Amino acid sequence: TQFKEIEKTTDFKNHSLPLARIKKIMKADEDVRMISAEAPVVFARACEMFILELTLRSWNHTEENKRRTLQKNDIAAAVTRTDIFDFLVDIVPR
Amino acid sequence: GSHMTVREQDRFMPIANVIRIMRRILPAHAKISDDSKETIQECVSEYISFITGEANERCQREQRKTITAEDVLWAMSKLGFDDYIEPLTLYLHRYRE
Ligand SMILES: [Ca+2]
Repeated sequence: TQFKEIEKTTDFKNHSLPLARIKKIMKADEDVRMISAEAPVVFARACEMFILELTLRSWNHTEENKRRTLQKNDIAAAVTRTDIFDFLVDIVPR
Repeated sequence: GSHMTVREQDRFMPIANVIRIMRRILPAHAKISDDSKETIQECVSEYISFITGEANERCQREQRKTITAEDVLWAMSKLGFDDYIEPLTLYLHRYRE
């Protein structure tokens, strides 16, 4: 996967996912004590990249089956083939 | 069998932001089922917890209390997100300028 940044008028920032909500998701692990303010900043772009790749790999399976609607079984196929997505197999079994 | 749970909204990214990203990488008239929208939104939270846990575990081994941006990139790399590291590192470095 080749990620690339698009410099672009009409974006207020360089991310579009809420830092405060990222922080709450990291804090639900009760073993997490303290979080630098920079860590959610990293995750806000990392989550966008992860969403793009998982969506694209799922859509590859959609097109393979001659469909124009992304379905949950397409996500399941993408999680099954992509080694870095192995941590998701319980989340999307099929 | 089965039992019930509550799906708390403050434990996931807002669905609108997630959907809007998904459509940037899909053809104009592609459709996304309701289950898919929820599933992607769940995978995102799992992704945060997966990477945070790896980073937090090392902090505990090193008796540090604060998860740093560097711990995040180290954990992403240790867990095999190789294509992610250079874009996030440059984004982090420009953020700091
Ligand atoms: Ca591999």
